[PDB]
Amino acid sequence: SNIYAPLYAPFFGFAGCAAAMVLSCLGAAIGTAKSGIGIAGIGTFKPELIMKSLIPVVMSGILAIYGLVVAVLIAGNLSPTEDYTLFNGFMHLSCGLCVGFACLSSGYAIGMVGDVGVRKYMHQPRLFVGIVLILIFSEVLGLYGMIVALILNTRGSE
Amino acid sequence: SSFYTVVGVFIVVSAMSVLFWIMAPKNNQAVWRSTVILTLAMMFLMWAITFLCQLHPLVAPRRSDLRPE
Amino acid sequence: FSFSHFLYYLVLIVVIVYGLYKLFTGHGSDINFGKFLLRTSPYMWANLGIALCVGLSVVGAAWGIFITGSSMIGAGVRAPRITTKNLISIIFCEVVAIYGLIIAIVFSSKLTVATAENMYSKSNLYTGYSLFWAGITVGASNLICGIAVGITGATAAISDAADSALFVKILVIEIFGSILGLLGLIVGLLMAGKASEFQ
Amino acid sequence: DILSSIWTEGLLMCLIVSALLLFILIVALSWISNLDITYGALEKSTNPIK
Amino acid sequence: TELCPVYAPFFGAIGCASAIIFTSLGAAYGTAKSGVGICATCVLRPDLLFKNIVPVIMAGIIAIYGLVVSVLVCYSLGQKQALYTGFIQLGAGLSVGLSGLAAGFAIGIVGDAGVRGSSQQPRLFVGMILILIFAEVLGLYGLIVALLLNSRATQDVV
Amino acid sequence: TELCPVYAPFFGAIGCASAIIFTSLGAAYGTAKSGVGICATCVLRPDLLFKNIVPVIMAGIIAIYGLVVSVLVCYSLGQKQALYTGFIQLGAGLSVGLSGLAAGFAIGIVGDAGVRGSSQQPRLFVGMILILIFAEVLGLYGLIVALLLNSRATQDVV
Amino acid sequence: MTELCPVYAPFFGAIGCASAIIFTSLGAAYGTAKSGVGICATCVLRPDLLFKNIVPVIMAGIIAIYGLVVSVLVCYSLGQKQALYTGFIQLGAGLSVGLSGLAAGFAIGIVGDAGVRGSSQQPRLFVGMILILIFAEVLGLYGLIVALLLNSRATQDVV
Amino acid sequence: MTELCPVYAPFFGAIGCASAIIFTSLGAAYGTAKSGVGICATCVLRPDLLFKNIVPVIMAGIIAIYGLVVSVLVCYSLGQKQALYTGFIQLGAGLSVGLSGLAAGFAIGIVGDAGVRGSSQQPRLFVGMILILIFAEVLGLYGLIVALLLNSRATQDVV
Amino acid sequence: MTELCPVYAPFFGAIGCASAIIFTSLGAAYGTAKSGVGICATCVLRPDLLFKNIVPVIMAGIIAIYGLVVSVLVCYSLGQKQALYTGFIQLGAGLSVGLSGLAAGFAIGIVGDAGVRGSSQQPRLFVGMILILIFAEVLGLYGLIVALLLNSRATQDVV
Amino acid sequence: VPVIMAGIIAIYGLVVSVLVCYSLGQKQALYTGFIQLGAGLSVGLSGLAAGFA
Amino acid sequence: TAGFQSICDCYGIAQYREINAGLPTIVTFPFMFAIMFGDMGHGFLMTLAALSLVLNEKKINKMKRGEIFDMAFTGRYIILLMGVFSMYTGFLYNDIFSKTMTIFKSGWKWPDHWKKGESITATSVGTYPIGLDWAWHGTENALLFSNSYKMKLSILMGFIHMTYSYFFSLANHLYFNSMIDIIGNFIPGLLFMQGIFGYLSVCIVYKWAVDWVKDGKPAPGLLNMLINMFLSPGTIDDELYPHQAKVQVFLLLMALVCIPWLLLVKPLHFKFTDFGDIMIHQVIHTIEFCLNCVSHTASYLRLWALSLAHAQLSSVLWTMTIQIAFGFRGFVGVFMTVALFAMWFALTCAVLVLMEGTSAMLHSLRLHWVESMSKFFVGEGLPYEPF
Repeated sequence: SNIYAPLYAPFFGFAGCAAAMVLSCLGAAIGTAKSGIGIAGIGTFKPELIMKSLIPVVMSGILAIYGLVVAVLIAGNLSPTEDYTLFNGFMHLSCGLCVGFACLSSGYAIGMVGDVGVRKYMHQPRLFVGIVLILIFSEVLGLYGMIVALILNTRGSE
Repeated sequence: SSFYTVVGVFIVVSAMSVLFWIMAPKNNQAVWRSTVILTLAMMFLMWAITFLCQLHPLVAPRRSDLRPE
Repeated sequence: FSFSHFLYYLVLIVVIVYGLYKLFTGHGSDINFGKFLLRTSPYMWANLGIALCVGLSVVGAAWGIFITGSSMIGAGVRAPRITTKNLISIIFCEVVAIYGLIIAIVFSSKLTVATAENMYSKSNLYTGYSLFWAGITVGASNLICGIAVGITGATAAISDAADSALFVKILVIEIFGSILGLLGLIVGLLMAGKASEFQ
Repeated sequence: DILSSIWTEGLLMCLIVSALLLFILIVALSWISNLDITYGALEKSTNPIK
Repeated sequence: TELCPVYAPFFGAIGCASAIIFTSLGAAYGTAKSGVGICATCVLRPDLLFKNIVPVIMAGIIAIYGLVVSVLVCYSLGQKQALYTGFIQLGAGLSVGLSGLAAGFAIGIVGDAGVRGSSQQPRLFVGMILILIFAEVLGLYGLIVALLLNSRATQDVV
Repeated sequence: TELCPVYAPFFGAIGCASAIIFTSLGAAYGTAKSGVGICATCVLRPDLLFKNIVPVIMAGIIAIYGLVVSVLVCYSLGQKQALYTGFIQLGAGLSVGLSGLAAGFAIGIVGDAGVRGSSQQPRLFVGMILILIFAEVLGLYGLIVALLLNSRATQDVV
Repeated sequence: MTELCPVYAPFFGAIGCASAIIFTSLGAAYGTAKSGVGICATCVLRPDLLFKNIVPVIMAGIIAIYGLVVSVLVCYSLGQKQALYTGFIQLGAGLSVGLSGLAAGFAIGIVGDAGVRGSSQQPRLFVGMILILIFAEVLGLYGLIVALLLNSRATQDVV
Repeated sequence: MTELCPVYAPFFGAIGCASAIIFTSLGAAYGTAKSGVGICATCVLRPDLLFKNIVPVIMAGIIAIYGLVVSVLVCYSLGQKQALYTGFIQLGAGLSVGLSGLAAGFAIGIVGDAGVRGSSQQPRLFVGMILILIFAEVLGLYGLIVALLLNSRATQDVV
Repeated sequence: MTELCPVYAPFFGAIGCASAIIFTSLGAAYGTAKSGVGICATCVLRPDLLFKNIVPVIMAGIIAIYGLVVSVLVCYSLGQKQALYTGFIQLGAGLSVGLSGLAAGFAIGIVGDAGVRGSSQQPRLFVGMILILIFAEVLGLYGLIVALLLNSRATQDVV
Repeated sequence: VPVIMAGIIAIYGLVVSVLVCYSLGQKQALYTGFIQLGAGLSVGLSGLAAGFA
Repeated sequence: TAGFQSICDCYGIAQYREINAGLPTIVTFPFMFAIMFGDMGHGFLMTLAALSLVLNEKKINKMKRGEIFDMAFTGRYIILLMGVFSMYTGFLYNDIFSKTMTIFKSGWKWPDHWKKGESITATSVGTYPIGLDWAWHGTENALLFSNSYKMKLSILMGFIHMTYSYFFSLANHLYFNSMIDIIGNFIPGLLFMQGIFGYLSVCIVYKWAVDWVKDGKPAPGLLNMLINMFLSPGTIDDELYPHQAKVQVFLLLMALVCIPWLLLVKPLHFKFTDFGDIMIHQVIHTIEFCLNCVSHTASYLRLWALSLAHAQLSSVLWTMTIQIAFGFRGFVGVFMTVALFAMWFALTCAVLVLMEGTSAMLHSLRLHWVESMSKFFVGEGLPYEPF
């Protein structure tokens, strides 16, 4: 029938959802697990500094929200009754890869800086404002991935 | 048939439970009053869940081998 | 010598030389990935999705269980009262596999038998694609979630053996680490929401 | 209109399943091969100082 | 017939073998990794020998699950079967194989640690048993999925 | 003839080879890993030699499992056989071969630990025999699955 | 389709639009992490040099902006009925900025760690490590210029 | 040529005839090089036990004869126009003897060096070394039985 | 002309324009990083040698300008209707300068670092380093000359 | 002596390569080529392991 | 009560004048075991292994036990109640040694005649009074009917158990005079889980009570409407009851106003009488009370799973060991059934009663430590231990 909409085109659109959720979950888990090691490592020496030091665990939870937003927007453009050309499937694969690898890199950075920042926080109380600034600079990577995915998502659905 | 079978058995068991609250012995009073009443409840609920789902079934057996005797 | 790297480089050499041969001969459309996706049976994709969902969820649960369990037994020689306190670290790793059970229960209701004609239609190919990637998504998310919660549970067991006022504050990180598997469950149930059965 | 005469869509499914099962077997045997014994608990040493 | 081709028994015959290859390969890791810690413990305190052989028994139940699925799947393959039955047999074998392979590894590592740490601190027998029961239901979950999936093997297929 | 193609006895000869290859490759690991520990602990206690020879004998029973399966497969090959018979023969080879390989790893590691442990504590030897029986049935399960497959190879084959 | 505009053409621009943001994020993440480990380990004894030593993190966040600019300029050139020529130009323009930004991120991370750890012991080293981090950042700018000069030709004089 | 015996059918019989002597030679080489270093380390202090320690090398030499037997039995059944059935059978027989002899050679070397190093400090370990070397010699004998049974069929009503 | 100018042709050209800026940015990164670690270890004790030891970082940044020259000159010869010969010449002109600049940047990184670290305790060694950095610099010139000499033949007698 | 005995291993392959070379031809069969490939592999991969030992 | 109290005290020592956890555990702990161990035959062996320790208590409590036989002796009334409830449950599951009983008349009737090998079906001539009907025995779809029953049984029993454990929180808060804990924690927590997971149980019980063939309406999927209650609100695939569309939106909207009504009324009553010790603790209590509703109600599917696997292993052990000897008329077959019965009895007493009765006992223990006592048991206390 339609030469621009072949029947294998949903495969790439679902691969977009898979990439967007799995790699964002991986980035959030690397940011959460590597940061919590330092948070509990400082707990034997100074236990009173733990409730302030849960910033990177909350910084890395927003990454799964980025991947979740992009996945639930891609999975609402998929239907077995609608047309769904290959251009739309290539766009959804590109959306998924952008969000996933941006959130994976940002989660690695939040994990490294949160570990070494919380462990070197029991010695210097003044080091906390410099941790939060580097953690803000490490979280905008996933936001860039989400912006590119939202533009490609509204660009291929037409 | 009769979904009201479950409700009738429920009335009988809930009458035998309130009758045992004022008949339990005085010595180990809370052990008699909680073991005996709460085992009638679970013994009732398992019978009621098993008697339902066979009241109006959606699926029949097949039994393809079945000697014609 | 890195023999597996030698296998990787041999595979890459053969792939590049083969594709370059097909270009220069004039038959570059013979490597047709789109025709592979229409001639392959949808039951293959659906059953690989179900099997890899439950297998990967169970693998992540088991990985997290031995990571937290080894440290919890080691930290209980000197403090044996951490054992029943830190049991919920293992409970969070083991509900990862119950999500895989739930997904395999939902998706196996759609494995009906299709007809010889009306087999490779749009709806059946869609159902195969959706079940395959939904199974992979929830299984991979549950593997990652199980390993992360296992690491945090081992660290919480060490911290509970140190000072008992610390386990309330390290339990917060296991709550953050466990929402990842539930988000994987939600996206798996949403990717296969509009997919029909195999009529 | 067929896929191939030798790389048909039935040989390729058998090879995909064989490759997956070989991958799982190789990873499992790599876990099996890194298995040690802790020989220090199974013997004893004199040490006449102690 | 294109609905029941001739390579359709392959996905049964390699799904029946995968149920017993992968679960015995996990039972071997569990048995060896636990029995080494048993033989190291009982040089000093040998009165704990027949009490510490619980993780060897518990790792031997996973091979029984693989044996049960291999017996059930072998009873349903023939020459003229369809691809539907063939891929259901593959899915059952792969499910119980991946579930028995990781439960065996976890039983091995946790049982090794528990047998070594029950010599000192005799209260850590109950903790070992409570962790090992939660690593045994994972192969149970694969058994349950394999049975739930085998329930629809040959019922309306032609 | 679309059910007995020309390449059909490839999988049968591969399975007939694979049985004896992987069971001998597991038996050799069990024999070697046990015999290095036997020859190391009997330079001081030479009167435990015919008592410690048990794990080498249990490693040598696995090769008899592989031999039985490969002989029974070899007496069913033929030029004009079906693909179904070939797939059943390959599955019956791989099951007994890789399960015997797993049991051979287990017997080798537990024999090498337990023979060295039984020279310090005399009460550990019945514990080693108890663990080595649980490793020996991992090959017997694969033997059962292979024979149960092999009984279905030619029953309704046309 | 058309013989010059096949159906699989916007695949290539889909790999070019993604790789401009995949590989600059890896470079920015390596640069930020490798610098911030050195920033935290130095400011234990010198907490007043905390806001002066965060310029390697600022140098490494411009790389992600380079990739973001390229990915939003490629995206308003993608279409359903475009040519293979346009997809080839978009693939090359993505890969140039991506791998050049990855290289600039590695250089910024390594030299920022080595220069932040050394500048607490010598206050006249800080301008010398600014001067190297300009040479480590113009590599990504060269990739940006090549990507923009390619992107200015993906639609000119096509048919 | 024809459908049932094509022209690539003697390829499998030549791989099967080659691989029977090759992997058994690898097994004999490991069992001779591994157990023979333990001989040259033992017989510096105890020279008169030299010929009692050659027995692992004689055990390794028999494995190379099994592959010789199978390779000369397969070679006198090659032909230009043999069936694929015969090529498959000859390949399986060669692989069976080869990989069984490889496993038996690994076991004979690893037991033999430790047995020679152990049975000189203790002159009662010689019988145990002979016994464990008998249990690893029969593995190549099982491979030989399987390949002789495979090569036994190989021409029964093959047409 | 589908025979001489097929549709997949500028693909090769599009990875001659990318590759020249990619690999020349890797070596220019390494020569910036590896020697930049040396200077920051050197100018802690002697900060007066900071603008003297900055020479091996400037000589590593000329390589990226070589890559930028080749990438600009290849980019203004891409086209939809060009031959295979043009794309082949552009792929060769990219790879020559790219991999030559990669090797030259490795050489500038390794010998620049050691000369910086040795030029503190021996001031006469700075002149001997620059004679070695010139021989590492002229590898990128040889790649650049072969790349510019190929590019003059890309559309010479092409029909 | 063991340097003399390792040089004898190479003369085996020299003999086999001289004898295979005088059976080449432009229009030989696949049977001859498969047999020559098998003979070459049989002497080479055995002389390899013999030389290691 | 001593062994049951020793089981509940391994988890924690209760607060002073708190509701004891060991009093409901006398019945619920051996009865959640029974559902996972539903065999009339194995429960008989477990009662007989329990009465050989109860009928001689005096001989055993004056001798040394040794750490396994000690736990066997001090938990003998637990094993007695577990065996008796296994008899009752296996009577309702209708299997004794993986064989049925045939002690009433069935509610299914086969056709009048057929050819040997025809896929006939039954005709539903009534209902069966107690337990599963014995006409589901072979039937080639026994696991298709038999585990829709066993999956819904687990959800109903888990819901009733958790909603009975949760009223103990109200009974504690009404003893310690804590009327802010009723209005701040109990009422939103009650309207959360009864408005989501109690609605599911009403939908399970109501679907059993409607004849979906006599009426001419398609039977909806309860799991499908459960998913579409949250992930696609408003729409209905198949209408279950006549005003279903308004009730889904009302119950979704009620369960979302309980998220600001929890985590916010409890801290502000502290402030207007925030502090951080109350606000953050209440945020953790809210996002841990939620997300344990779904996890705790899904954790009760092990009741279905362990029961299915127990029945499947007990059915495979019958058809692989003692069924073989039924086709051996002769002189060799008298010896054959002796050895095969000995192997059958040894494996059904060792593998199938002991080390699956130990597995099914430690999953009923988890449902009491985790899914039951995370709703009323406050935790830390001080044990008595006098001088």
